[PDB]
Amino acid sequence: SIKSEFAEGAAVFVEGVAVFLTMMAAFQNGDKEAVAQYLARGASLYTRHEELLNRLLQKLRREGNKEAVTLMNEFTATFQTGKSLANALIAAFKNGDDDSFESYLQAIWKVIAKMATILDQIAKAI
Repeated sequence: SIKSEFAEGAAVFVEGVAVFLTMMAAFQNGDKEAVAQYLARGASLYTRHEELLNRLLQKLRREGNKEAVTLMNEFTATFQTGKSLANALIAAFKNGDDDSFESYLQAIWKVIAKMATILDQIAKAI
């Protein structure tokens, strides 16, 4: 259903945020191996999340839920362009570039806060 698939996608989001937080703390501790592992885990969450968001967006469009479709457009535009920041974070990791890595952590955290706010709004529109 729209409600159950929304909730499952929210759960993947929550997992993504949990991995992100552990990757930030691993960075602060200098733990190259843990960062590498969490980067890899975050990327497999992208594939699953994208499948869930696309199907839900289809389903909302087809029900004609204008408010929810508008909000999901905001969420999915943010998700898709956010991939560029994630790729830049990976690039910085391969470059052993701590300054850039830290700065893209900050940027991705802001994207996550914006996504969390939109998700709260979508919950109330379905």
